[PDB]
Amino acid sequence: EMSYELAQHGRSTLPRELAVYALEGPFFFAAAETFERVMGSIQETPQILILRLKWVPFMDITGIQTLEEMIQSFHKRGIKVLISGANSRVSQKLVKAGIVKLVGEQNVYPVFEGALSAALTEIEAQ
Amino acid sequence: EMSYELAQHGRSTLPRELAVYALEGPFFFAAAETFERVMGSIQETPQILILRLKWVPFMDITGIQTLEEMIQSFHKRGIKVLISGANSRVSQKLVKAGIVKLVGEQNVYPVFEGALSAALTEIEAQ
Amino acid sequence: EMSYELAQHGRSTLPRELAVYALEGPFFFAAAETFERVMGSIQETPQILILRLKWVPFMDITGIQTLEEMIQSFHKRGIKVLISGANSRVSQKLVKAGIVKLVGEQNVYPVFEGALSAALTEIEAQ
Amino acid sequence: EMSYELAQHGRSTLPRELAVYALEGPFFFAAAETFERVMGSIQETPQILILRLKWVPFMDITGIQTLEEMIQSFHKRGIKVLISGANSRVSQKLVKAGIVKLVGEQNVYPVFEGALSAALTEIEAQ
Amino acid sequence: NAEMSYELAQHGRSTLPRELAVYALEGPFFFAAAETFERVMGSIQETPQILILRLKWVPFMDITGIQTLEEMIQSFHKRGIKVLISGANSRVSQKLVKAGIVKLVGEQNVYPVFEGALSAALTEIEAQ
Amino acid sequence: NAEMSYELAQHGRSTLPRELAVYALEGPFFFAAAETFERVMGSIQETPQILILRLKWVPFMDITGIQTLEEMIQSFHKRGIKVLISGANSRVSQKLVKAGIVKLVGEQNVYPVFEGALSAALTEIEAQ
Amino acid sequence: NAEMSYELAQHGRSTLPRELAVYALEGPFFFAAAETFERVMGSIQETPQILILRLKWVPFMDITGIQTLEEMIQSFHKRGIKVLISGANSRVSQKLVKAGIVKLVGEQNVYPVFEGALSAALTEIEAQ
Amino acid sequence: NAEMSYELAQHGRSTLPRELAVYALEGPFFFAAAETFERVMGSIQETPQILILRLKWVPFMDITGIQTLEEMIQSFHKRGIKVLISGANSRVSQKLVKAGIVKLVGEQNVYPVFEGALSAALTEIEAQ
Repeated sequence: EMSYELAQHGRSTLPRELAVYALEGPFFFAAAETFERVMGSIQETPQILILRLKWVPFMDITGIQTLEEMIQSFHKRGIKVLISGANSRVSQKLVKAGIVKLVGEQNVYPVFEGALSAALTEIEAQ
Repeated sequence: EMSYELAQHGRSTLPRELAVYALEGPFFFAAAETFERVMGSIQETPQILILRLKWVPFMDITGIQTLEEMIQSFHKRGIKVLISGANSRVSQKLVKAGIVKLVGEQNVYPVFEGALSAALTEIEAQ
Repeated sequence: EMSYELAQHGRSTLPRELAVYALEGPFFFAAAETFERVMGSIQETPQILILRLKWVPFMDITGIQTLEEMIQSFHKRGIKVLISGANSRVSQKLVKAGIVKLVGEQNVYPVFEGALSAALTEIEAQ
Repeated sequence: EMSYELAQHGRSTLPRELAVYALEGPFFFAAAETFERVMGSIQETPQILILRLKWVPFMDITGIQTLEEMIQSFHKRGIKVLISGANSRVSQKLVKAGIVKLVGEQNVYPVFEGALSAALTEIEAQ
Repeated sequence: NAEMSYELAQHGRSTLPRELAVYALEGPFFFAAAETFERVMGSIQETPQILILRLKWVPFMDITGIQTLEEMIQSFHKRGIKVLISGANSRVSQKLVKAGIVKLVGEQNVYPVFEGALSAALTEIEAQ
Repeated sequence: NAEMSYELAQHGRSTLPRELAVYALEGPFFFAAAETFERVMGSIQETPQILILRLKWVPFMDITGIQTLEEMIQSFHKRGIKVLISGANSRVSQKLVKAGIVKLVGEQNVYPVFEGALSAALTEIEAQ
Repeated sequence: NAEMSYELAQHGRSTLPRELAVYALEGPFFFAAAETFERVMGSIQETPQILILRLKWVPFMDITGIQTLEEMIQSFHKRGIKVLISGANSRVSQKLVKAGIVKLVGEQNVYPVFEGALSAALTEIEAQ
Repeated sequence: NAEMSYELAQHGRSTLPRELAVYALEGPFFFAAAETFERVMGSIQETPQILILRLKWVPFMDITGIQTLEEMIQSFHKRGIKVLISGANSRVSQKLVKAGIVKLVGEQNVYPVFEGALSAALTEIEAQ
């Protein structure tokens, strides 16, 4: 939960440097497309984006290439991307596809709370 | 509830001058984009729009800049915008981001019924 | 139910001449926009379209002008449009807005089954 | 279930050659449009796509022509398309519309598990 | 229920008549619900002439659900309640036949669709 | 419940006062829920002065639900609890009148909308 | 349940055979449901040869759920019912082992996935 | 529950330890659920050392829910179970104080958020 981790860091709201986005379900294409557009369209971008993968039951090559394109459009704007919540099958697929390599193994988290904690800590050390 | 407040004002339907829109969830981007397009596209615009924020659990800088852009496109068409239902965290974020300043502190309401009552009253005083 | 009325007419499937579309919820804008595009884009169009309004809790001037535009794009392709399921408040708004006049009072039905029955009968008398 | 069939084939994840897409509900137009765009936009395409029709209660001529266009855009990229889960009414409509002819009668499956099994087997025989 | 709304209007009504009751089994594990409704039907002073049992939300039935349903219908029959069944899916439809449920209520009282059952019930009540 | 939130604030409160309780019948087969709440109301040491029964989620009522509701309200009245009804749809509203439920609670205690009932309850409690 | 549909067809059936029953624990607080099903199984005249307990919707288990589940399975075993378990998540799977539930039903009767359990049950019933 | 997953891992566990149980009141009309869980807790041979009652899904409480909750906690205390409360919303939080529930469980045992309660419970169990 966002509430608990924010409070452990003396916060009530998400800091400006941090954004969170959840992949809709297995067919996150429409929603991913729009968010990519928003990210490329807004004046100011966050330092860190957490992509929540909890609601993704599986991924085929269409999801993989979509997510790959999505992360690259974030990186090119200086956004560090963290991944959280992939089930055990999607976790395997992300390694297999080179997505873990793409974000960095140290940026993939089994659970959202781990990613949020690490994001808040990185932001504070600054 | 819309029914109760309409009836307190001797009404069964929303008056032509009043529109209501609810932000989808935390990722209201797609839906906000379409409504912005509709608002800019229709011949006649309402005098007052109430944006319901009840279903928004948090907002990052991407939501903030989206909502900011959205409200500005409404203002430029002469639409007065009211905000309702922000939870206690989103309420803080809206102040922090300058969105409360943008709509006017007197146009932000803890609960939908307060905003609807005040909208119906403003419309009637005319 | 579609099953019961189809069977009363000796049918198992919707006849080619008949289409059915349901307005998403109060903010049917995105979905209405896409269906308008589909209707204008496909080679063959149905003779009769039933628009189901059951899931529409209220309508403001933005919904009204959207729905108005939508119905006009259908009429210009020779599509007869029926409306069904409007609650008692939306029913009033549709009269008020001139939408009942636009489709014809005889084409508005309190309940989906009435509209479907009348559509199947009109199609058969041919 | 995907888990059981994958395991019967000695697998934990969907093979790269196989994609799965589910038609949203009766008004799958928006989502079908986006996926068509994705399929035509990505560098690498799967060998086999399974379209799940379980959540489609009925289809009119608008859905039919949409789905027809969708499948043709897949075929032109060398994608073999399987259909699964059509209820007994939609099953009839698909024959009636020439969609079963279009994908091949041997590529239509009453239930998702049948389609997935047959897809995994075809992929392995290679 | 708009299906109910339409059939009522066809028969000149806006409300369910006193003689008719409608009950839905929800999900395959309707046991707790069946039990309470059986209790109410035995407990209330005034019983309906016809009960419609909607089975649309029952995806399968094993022997436990079958005996539960049998017992439930038996309780209604002993109070003089005529029971109609509607909306069994294709496989539950076959189970109902094989297990003697259709026999118990009568072939003429089993309806593929709720609206057929409600239409037939409203017609029977008017003729009485 | 933001409807509750707004009415409480109008009356200077943030919480429901001790004298007021709210209960919702959920779905047309509220029997099991009715039964347990009847039990609690008989079992607890301290009863509220006013109970609001929200009927918004009740799409129709047959004779079984009516007698269930009658019995439930009778149990509350014998403990001195004043019962308000709110949110009956258009057809349930007519049933309530025809079956003697409105008679049982009083015409002045039936409210088309929850917020009217809650407003009236908060006002009555303040005057006491 | 299409998973059920597919396995039935593989075995030449369209309906669940009389010898097989399926029950799902829904959510971590399955106690009230467990209780009623235990009651039905003790109450019905004819019991199935095999029961599958689906645990897919059970996200965690504490000692209260464990003893509830133990007791439930014990009631089924005394009526001669062979119990299969399917779909425990990764952590509930470890709990089941640690608490003696797997011991109670047998290792060979615990299935990662419902379809494996149903396949195995249909095969065992055919061999009998 | 990923919140549970994360806290367990922080403490080196994958499963809830035997000493800890978690129960959630779902919706404002938790009476039937409260009743059954009270029954189970009295019925099982082995009780947990700590129970967390999650109140996140409870939007308001009237006097009936309060006395129901009081009674429930009293039953747990007499079996030696330490009770923690978590997730009361802002108004339920004030009700709990005003009605003597916080007094009943102890101020130090009431947690704004489930994760704080679970962290504190896992720490207390380790120290024992």
